[PDB]
Formats: sequence, C-alpha cells, structure tokens
Amino acid sequence: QDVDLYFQNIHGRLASNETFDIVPGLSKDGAVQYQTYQFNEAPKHLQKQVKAGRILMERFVAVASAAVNKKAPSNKEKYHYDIWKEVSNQLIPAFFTDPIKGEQNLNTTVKGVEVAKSVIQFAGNVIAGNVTGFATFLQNFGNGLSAEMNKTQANYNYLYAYSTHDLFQDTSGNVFYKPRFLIYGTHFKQEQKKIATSCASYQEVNLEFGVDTVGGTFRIEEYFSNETFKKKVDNFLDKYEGKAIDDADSYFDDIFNGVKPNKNYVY
Repeated sequence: QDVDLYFQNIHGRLASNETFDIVPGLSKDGAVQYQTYQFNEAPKHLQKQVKAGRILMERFVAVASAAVNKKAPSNKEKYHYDIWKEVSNQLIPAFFTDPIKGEQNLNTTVKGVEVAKSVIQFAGNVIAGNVTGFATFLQNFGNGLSAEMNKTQANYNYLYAYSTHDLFQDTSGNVFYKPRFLIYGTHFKQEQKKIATSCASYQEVNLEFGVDTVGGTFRIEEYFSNETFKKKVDNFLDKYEGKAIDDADSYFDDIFNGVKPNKNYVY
C-alpha cells in the first residue's frame, strides 16, 4: 500500500477517456520502444499462465509509463531514464522478485542485418534463432527514429520499456515460465545516429552503448496461488491503468522460436 500511496500522489479508472496518458513512443525529445518478447511457445500446461502473464506485464509497463508522463516536469524529462528508474523502484519491491539494477554494456561489431538479432539477444540474455519478423519491425521503425534524432546535433534519448516471457528448460529438462519486467535506457550520440538506417546493410557497424537497467521477475506463482495477492495486483492495476501500449507506434510483440538462454542468463 506504500506503492498505492506513491502512485496516488503522482496522479493527484477504466473508462477510455479516464485512463492515464502514456509517454509517446516516438518524439523529437526521444523515443520509448514498447515491447513484449516471448521466448518459445509454452507447453500445453503453461499456455494459460503465459497468456495471463503477458497481459499483466503490458499493464504494468503502461502503469509505469503513465506515472512517468504525469511526473515529468517537461516533455524532455518524459524520456529521462532516472524518472523511469524512480517509478520502477516503487513497483519492484511490491510485486516482483530478484531485482536487477546497474549498467550493462553492448560493445560489439556486427553487420547491419545482424543488428536486430544483437538487440533481442542483449534484451533477453538469449541465443536467438529466427528473428526476421522483429528485424522487419525495427527496420521500418528505424525510418521514423532516424528522422527524429537527426533534427539536431544533441544526444537522442532511447528507452526500452518491455517484458520478456521465458519458456526454457531447467537443469532437469523441465520447462519453466519466468515473466520479467525491464526498463533499459541509453542514448544515441551524433556519430551513432547512422545506425538507425543501417539494418539493410551487409557492411559492419560498431555498437557501443552504455545501457542503464532496472527490472525484476513477476511473482506469477503467488498470483495464481494466493487470492489476496491476486487482489492487490488486480486492484492496483485497475486504479492506475495507462492507455494500451499495443496502440503505440513503437510497439511490437512476438513469440520467438528455437530460443535458449545464453551464459549471462540467471535462472
């Protein structure tokens, strides 16, 4: 309920004219890429849980985004990672476990046509297979992104506000479902802006980004076993509901096939 009070203060409602505005996905002041990644189809006995988990996480993402939108003193500050981090540090202790924080780095040199794969693999700590659908999404979105970032010489703020839905084998060969809520933040410096139109190129591109991270694993087990926990989740989500992230221009979802964890993945 300390989370409830935090959010009550920011906003001082399920009707579509009453739900809270979210931070616009693409702007001259920065972009927020709203995403839902599912890694592998769920086995028969987990499919219901996964479909519910995906809905829950998209709602949590829109709740965080709506708080930021309200809390930001100016349009520019809607794209300031530190405000996203402040709001997530309120959600995580309340509804999540295994909190993560701190910087990560993407320092790699790949062909333009491999950039989309590099993004997914970094976003999830995974070895991906076919990501051609996401590659088409990112390529087309890159046109809009490039247009905005090239308007001035300034750094262009760039955030991923997303969830991952992991269906991977434990050591005993049994599939588990891990739903994660993640907010990552970086920027494009002037010399990096070229990257946004390089997804069709077979030429090499240097990806050097310092990425600030915050996130946690959702208590999906307790949500389906503990009725009083299910209730605080549902009531909170109902009260502070943001506009659907699936209506944003920056939105993409997919079920990626043939995926396994990489050596950075934490079980």
